Amino acid sequence: AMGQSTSNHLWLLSDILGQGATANVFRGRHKKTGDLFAIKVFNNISFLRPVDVQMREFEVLKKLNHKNIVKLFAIEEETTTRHKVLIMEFCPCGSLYTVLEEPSNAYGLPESEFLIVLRDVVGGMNHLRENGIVHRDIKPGNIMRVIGEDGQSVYKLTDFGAARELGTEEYLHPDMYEGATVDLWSIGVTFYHAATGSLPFRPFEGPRRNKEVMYKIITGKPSGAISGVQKAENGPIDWSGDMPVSCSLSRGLQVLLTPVLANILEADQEKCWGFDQFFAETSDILHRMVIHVFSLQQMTAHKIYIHSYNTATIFHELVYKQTKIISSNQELIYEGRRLVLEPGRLAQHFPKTTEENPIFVVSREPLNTIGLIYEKISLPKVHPRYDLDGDASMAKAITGVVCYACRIASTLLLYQELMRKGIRWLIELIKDDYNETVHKKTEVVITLDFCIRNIEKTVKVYAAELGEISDIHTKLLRLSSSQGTIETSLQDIDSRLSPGGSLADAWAHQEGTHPKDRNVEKLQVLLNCMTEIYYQFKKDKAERRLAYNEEQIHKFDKQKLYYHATKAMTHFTDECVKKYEAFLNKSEEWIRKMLHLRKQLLSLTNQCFDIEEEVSKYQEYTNELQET
Amino acid sequence: AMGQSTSNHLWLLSDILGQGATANVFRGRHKKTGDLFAIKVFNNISFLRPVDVQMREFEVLKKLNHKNIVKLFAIEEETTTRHKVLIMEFCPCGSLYTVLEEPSNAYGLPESEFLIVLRDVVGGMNHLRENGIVHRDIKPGNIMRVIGEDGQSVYKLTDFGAARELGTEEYLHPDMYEGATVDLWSIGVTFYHAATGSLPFRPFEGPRRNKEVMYKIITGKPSGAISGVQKAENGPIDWSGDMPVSCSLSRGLQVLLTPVLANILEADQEKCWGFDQFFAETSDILHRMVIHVFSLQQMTAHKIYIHSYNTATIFHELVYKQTKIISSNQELIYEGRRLVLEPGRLAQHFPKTTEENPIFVVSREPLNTIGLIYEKISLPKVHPRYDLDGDASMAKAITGVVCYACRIASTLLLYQELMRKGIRWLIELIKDDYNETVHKKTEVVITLDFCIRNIEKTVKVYAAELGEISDIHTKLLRLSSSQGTIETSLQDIDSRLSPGGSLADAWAHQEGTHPKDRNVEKLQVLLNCMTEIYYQFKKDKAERRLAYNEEQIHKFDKQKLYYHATKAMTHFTDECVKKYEAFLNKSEEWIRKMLHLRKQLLSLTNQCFDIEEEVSKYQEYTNELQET
Ligand SMILES: O=C(NCC1=CC1)c1ccc2[nH]c(Nc3cc(CN4CCN(C(=O)CC(F)(F)F)CC4)ccn3)nc2c1
Ligand SMILES: O=C(NCC1=CC1)c1ccc2[nH]c(Nc3cc(CN4CCN(C(=O)CC(F)(F)F)CC4)ccn3)nc2c1
Repeated sequence: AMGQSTSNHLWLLSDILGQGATANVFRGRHKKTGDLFAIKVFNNISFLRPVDVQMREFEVLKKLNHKNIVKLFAIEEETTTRHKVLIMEFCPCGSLYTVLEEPSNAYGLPESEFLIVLRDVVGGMNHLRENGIVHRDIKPGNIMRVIGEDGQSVYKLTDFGAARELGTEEYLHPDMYEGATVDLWSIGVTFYHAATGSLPFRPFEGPRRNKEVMYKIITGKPSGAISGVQKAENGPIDWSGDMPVSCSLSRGLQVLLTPVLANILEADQEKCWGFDQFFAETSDILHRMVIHVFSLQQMTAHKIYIHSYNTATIFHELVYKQTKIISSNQELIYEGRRLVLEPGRLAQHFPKTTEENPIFVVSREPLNTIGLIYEKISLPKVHPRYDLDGDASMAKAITGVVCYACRIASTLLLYQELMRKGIRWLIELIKDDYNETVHKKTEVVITLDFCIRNIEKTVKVYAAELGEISDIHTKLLRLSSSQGTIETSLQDIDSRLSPGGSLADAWAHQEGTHPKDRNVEKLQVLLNCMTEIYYQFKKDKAERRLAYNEEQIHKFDKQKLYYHATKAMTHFTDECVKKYEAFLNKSEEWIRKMLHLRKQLLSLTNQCFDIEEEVSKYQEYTNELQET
Repeated sequence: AMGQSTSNHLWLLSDILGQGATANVFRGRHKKTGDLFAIKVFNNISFLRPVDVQMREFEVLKKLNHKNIVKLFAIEEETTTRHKVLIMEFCPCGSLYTVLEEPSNAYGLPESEFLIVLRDVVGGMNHLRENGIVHRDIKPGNIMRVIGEDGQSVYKLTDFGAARELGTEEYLHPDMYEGATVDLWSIGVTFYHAATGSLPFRPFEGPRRNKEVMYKIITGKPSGAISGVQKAENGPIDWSGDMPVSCSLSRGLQVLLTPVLANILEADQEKCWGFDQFFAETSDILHRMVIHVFSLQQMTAHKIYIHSYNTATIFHELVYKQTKIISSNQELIYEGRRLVLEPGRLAQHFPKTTEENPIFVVSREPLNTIGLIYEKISLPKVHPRYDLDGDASMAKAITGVVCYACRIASTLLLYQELMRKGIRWLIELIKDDYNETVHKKTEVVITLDFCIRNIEKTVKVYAAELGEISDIHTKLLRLSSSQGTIETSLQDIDSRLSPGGSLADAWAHQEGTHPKDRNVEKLQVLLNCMTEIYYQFKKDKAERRLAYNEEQIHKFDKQKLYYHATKAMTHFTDECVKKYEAFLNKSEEWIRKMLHLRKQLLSLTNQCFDIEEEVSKYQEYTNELQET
């Protein structure tokens, strides 16, 4: 139907993307080439119209080019309305706000995707700072996303510099709600929003006429608390200076992210960081590499963030901070074999590690099995009301919960599959410790056999001599007798290491769940049914009203949305969770029996060294008698 | 707009799925529940209308229920036209024909997906045979697909039994073109179509008035050839009794599939199988499990199909058929350690193996490095004609080629990453062979030291005796001297096994490509751009004509379709292929240097056994002298 146009570009008023106060962004094309661009047709531009100041201004933003900033190609004039149009690069993937709309990110972005957001935001914001222009309005809605040539997302900035001639209410600064601190505030609110999937400070009702509580929360700013939420109407505020349990981020990352957000979120410029302090600590986090470590003792996977130039001493220290294992007790296993790490080895030369192929950690000291620690979340109540707005928010909520449960279910299967490997390697690795003890026993056996034979031969060939021989003959029997006790007790350990020897890993190949069950795929099917319904309810909300036929379809599917969710949740707790807790219960059992056998094998091996020094004082005794 | 209806169901004439001769399939809903169903409204049903025969007939097909057969729920009558309507289950995923439309399957379905098709088709066709009804018209267009609760596809049959009151031209039987053999013919044409992505017998022009050549090809039926294609107009026919190189299937599967298709594709019922012979051999293939084996010698991955009750002897034989390695020369490695397999061990108890974590095979005998063998396919010419039909076929073709190149590029990266592991394990596994040779040397050293000491002591304490001692003293030096040669030559092997010792795997961590390069992700980006354009050209073909604006957009994108393809192909050959061939060239080098060191370590170890029997004839000689 009706559609605006320009000398070089044209678009339809239907194709609408963003609706701002001063302008509107449409999907447009170039009349000649046909490439897609973003058209910013300015609305209500008369009482200003500074064709002198804005001329050089937009020419300055024109040549401004960066990978983390939306490029402004040209400033043209509309054909009819003569409105000045900005031609920008079209960002096919929407904004960060669109990503947070996704239920998969209802409880926070994936850790990898979160690192992309943090890096691009800092790089773009730092590029704007070097030019002096201040933003203050940074929000996931004005942070666009594109797909780079390598497939990884790339985030860019755009809606800035409009405060010359003229923050979002949830991203406003306490003193600015009614200095460069106003910048970092919205940034921290944004970063918390990408990690948690929710806003830092939330009243019970929300941002409305009852948002009076909010201003008290923001002005409260207690200590280095990063969030504060009241769970009841006009009730107390639940404060916390740490991340929620539902956060999809790894524990190692939260330790580094918590201080950053705590120092940039407060009204006082006294303790608040500057752009240099912020850029210093943030870029420090980005430069670090990833170390994947699975602690068999606790059945917990860990991601330790270390710089590439650091040594293995700082590595053991950070591992202690997360696993609570003494640096001298941390023992590493990789690809079926143990790996010895020098205290001064750089992180650049570490082996290749992934979350599905990490470095296992075994400890001499007993440690409790913790397992995965996640937030148990149930389904919300589904009201029969036809409210399109309510059915849309209810769709995002109920689907995000199932996304989390499926995310946890995917993590539970990983822990079990990693456990089965870490055990299969350990039993074969401790078996190698048994193979070397046999070698050290044969050294004492060969030493025993020949040394005693010479002294038992010396009596057959060639009061005084008899007294010496007897004392020696007894001593040789003191050790050969204990040599027979160890010889048979090791066959008992070998009987334990043998299949069916009460230490086998057969239990682990039975109790838990396996990728053969396809429990994660089963949950993803129902989750797709719900996700399709969610994006459909968004489409019905945009229309504000539906026809009669569309009205009852919306109600039928809304009833199937509940049935899909319950069917998955039941399959999640009655199959995945229960079979995991049974695999974790029998996991403690085998740990006790393994550490017990490892303590026995230790002593029996050290006893071979205890008798190794005793046979060196006798083989060199009579055989080395002195005479002219 | 206009839309038919029924007592219990209603649908729009816009929502159309399949267009047949006797009926039309629409997307319909149930008036009460709102669940989706397939509506088969019969067109032109007057000169027949057997409400006596079809009544009991459709009631028989009603109760007919199977997992591999489209369920017929009810037979109702249209409101206005009074046409008899069939209510069937809606299959959301289309037909097998729709899957083959996808460029990813232009050269054949994935191996896993192919096994699903074969199993479901046989199960459904066997269920129809047990009821006596014959099909003859089996085609990927009448084989629907659904997604099961576990996420895996499920294929079902439908368009059968319509030959009572009344084969596709490309699926027709030679004698039926102008017995139960007419069945298996279309089945074989279907199975070849799913593996290759193309039809078995193809004239140059195609199925037209020049299809006269086709009938000569079908009636030719030379031997057990499964395909025959002329590459030039009215030219000779290129016959082949094997699968094409572009086939995505594994070599082990082709060996089993080739005889099946060859015996069911011929006009003669003399050599053609029956439904029992077909069901016997097919079900035999489905019952077998998968054994993933990566031969480091040839740098080739293999999938050996074996029944679970078979022994490791049949396993070595099949491995010999693919890798050409003698059963006694096949040596297995798994998870960093070698694994010894008893000749009678069942396949049920084999370790867990995947294509990304297989069982490596090393051989004593030298073998050439073959690498991946794939079909080099270039891009086709893009004509400037506006033909919507031509732009659609050209889109499927050019995108399928890039899908193949990206598939190969994904396989090349796997081979390299598997190679790096298989080498890192081997160097540490042969290092263990060096650790046990040190142990066997210390056994001869301890034997040497004490045995010679007793004879060098016997001369200090206690013509005839001197003659014996001297001959013994020399003999002890004959072995201790060679014991010094081996001792130092092993340190040279240890110098080779040490980092930088000319045998290190540092070259492999440099020459080839890595997942860090994200070369597969780079190709997938451009491949999505092309796939989106392809499905758009399908949409433009369905309209038969486009508006002026849609007309030039179709031409702009058609020009970008070529630029995307060339950009990927250049990045495929100039980055992925070249860096792979360089990794394969230096792969031969390290193989020669590894097998050379393995031959040295062998002899030096056997020499310790050669001197182990020499020191047993001397330590028991003088020390065991006889006297009263
Ligand atoms: O505000 C901006 N600058 C202000 C400044 C001072 C500087 C700005 C600038 C650049 C942008 N690039 C975009 N891309 C975008 C893309 C989508 C996704 N979407 C794209 C294609 N789809 C359609 O077209 C649908 C229809 F209806 F059109 F057919 C479907 C999905 C959604 C929202 N945005 N938004 C931008 C906003
Ligand atoms: O011939 C049959 N029986 C003959 C017999 C004697 C017995 C038969 C029987 C059952 C079937 N189930 C289907 N499903 C189906 C589904 C699609 C995919 N598709 C579905 C939903 N989409 C639309 O609806 C588009 C629109 F336009 F509708 F909005 C979009 C994509 C395409 C084709 N088919 N086909 C069937 C055919």
